[PDB]
Amino acid sequence: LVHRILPVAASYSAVTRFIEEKSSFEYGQVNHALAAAMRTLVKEHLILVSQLEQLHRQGLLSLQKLWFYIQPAMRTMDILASLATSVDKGECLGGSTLSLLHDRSFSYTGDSQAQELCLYLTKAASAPY
Amino acid sequence: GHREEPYLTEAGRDAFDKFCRLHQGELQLLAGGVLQAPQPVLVKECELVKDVLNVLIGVVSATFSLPESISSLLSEVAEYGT
Repeated sequence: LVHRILPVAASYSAVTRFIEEKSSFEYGQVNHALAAAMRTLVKEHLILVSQLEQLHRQGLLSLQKLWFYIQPAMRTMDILASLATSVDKGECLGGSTLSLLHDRSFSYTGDSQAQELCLYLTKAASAPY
Repeated sequence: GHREEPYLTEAGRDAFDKFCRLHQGELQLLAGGVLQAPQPVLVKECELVKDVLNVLIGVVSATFSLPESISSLLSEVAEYGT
């Protein structure tokens, strides 16, 4: 059961490294802003786990309950990890990291949950360029 | 008082499960080693419910790999999780 829960743990460690690496000066003006827009999405992922821990203090939490609670964070950190690896693997700086985000906005168009996250990251990364 | 030595059809949940393993052993004797149908025990009710409800999530368990009629009742919901 914890093997099913651990993908959101693996899709968190590959996001914090991307923001820690692409906040360096050599990565231009826009890949700075792409690692900028993901950290407000890191904030909510932490807030859920602290609230679950304080709930766990009262003993009113189960392993099945936790696996029910973290279902949106498993999706949102996965889209951030997909964008993180797609910018890292194909070296994307400036306008090239502005094309790939516009492609993922067309990939997710009918979900309207992963679209809004991706469309938020496009408008935030398009500010310096 | 000296009560009516539990009439069979009312006295179960231990005496009926004792009784199931009795007819199982009788059929095994009428076969003579060529049947050998064990495991007439184990375990409980609620944890088996969390177990079978877990099978719907794809999960592996103690009796899910990858009386005695609960195997048929369990197959009807095992093949759902497959």
